[PDB]
Amino acid sequence: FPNITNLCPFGEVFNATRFASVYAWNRKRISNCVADYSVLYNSASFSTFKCYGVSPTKLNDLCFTNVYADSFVIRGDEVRQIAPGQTGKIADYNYKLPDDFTGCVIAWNSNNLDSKVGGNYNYLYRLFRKSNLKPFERDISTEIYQAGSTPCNGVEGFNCYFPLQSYGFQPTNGVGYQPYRVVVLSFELLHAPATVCGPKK
Amino acid sequence: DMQMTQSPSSLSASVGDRVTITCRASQSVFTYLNWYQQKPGKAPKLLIYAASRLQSGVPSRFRGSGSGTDFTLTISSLQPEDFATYYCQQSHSTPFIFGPGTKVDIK
Amino acid sequence: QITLKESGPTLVKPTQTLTLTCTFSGFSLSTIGVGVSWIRQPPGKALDWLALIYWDDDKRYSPSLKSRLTVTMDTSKNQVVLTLTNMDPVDTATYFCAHGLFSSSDWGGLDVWGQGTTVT
Repeated sequence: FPNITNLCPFGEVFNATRFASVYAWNRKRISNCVADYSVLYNSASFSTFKCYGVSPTKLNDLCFTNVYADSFVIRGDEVRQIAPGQTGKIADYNYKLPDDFTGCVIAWNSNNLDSKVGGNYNYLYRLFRKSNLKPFERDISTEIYQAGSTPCNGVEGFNCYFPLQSYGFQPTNGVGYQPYRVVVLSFELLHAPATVCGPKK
Repeated sequence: DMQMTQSPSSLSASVGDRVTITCRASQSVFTYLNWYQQKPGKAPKLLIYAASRLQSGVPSRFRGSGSGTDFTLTISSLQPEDFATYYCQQSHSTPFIFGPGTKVDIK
Repeated sequence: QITLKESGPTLVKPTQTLTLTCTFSGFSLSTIGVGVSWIRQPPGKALDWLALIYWDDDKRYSPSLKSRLTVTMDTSKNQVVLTLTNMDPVDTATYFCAHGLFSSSDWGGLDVWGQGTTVT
């Protein structure tokens, strides 16, 4: 493995102060670093660490061409939608994972940070779209959605609606409606330059 | 909408008496309800953070109770300096409307 | 210094902005959970909750004034200013700015208040 010693900047991904709204989900090209995943996988911090196309035990031996770390805040009952072959308004219109995905979908309950007594509404999701997303498609587009045959002409009306709904996280909403921060660590395996590496000597 | 009312719009009382003040909150406010007292021309003083949660710097004769839609405040035995007007506040639904106030009368 | 605050002018004319200010000490209003809320009171009447600004610049207004009321801040001066845009004499009141705590651990207790200012 390469003559490199700098630890992965997972600190800038997980313990970041501000997370993206899922409709505008953030991405970081994690690269050129030694990524220890055991400190993540073994933590009690996370409420799920399920992985696809790889085993969380094994992957500390692996090396990859890059990690894309994607992150967003979603509802508790929407965490299930962040998985291959799933359906729902998040998977269809906000964040689509490919069938052949390989990676880990990490989530933890973040109600202590992402809710306020008067409700937090800064976290926002696309409720309406014409057609489902392609895998890792991302449209920040604010353009008003038209549901009917009647043209909307940029004014909200009886069959055309502003496409984004605020989640509304009050501290009281319960475990299913509380906010969860999600990180989707995605891998690609093929290429000759191994660029993010395990802690093997 | 949200609305907030208090039952004894004024209550006659005397020193040493038990007294109680009652708040009805239209929607479920859970425990996010506050109690304030005001002496005329002074700013209100917060007494209760949340139902049953007493402030520091407030004597043990003040306590409150309830949850959800109906809430109560109780003073176990009035000192004469406790005579004031009393306001509830809800701290959950985004306009933190106060109640109409309830004044205790020496009468 | 322990948490303390003050408020601005008192002279009013009707078709004018009230242009109040509030200024404070002992809290940053940038620490997570700190908020400051505006409460008015007509003389001998109920309290009337006007508005609240949180940390991270989230703003809330009383719905009946939302079209007619704005609040804004300066993280550097430790100031908040409220500008009700046009006084109708029902708006004559004492105005207060009160501190509180508003994060997930907190309860929205308006725990310390300024002495407030009359508006004529």
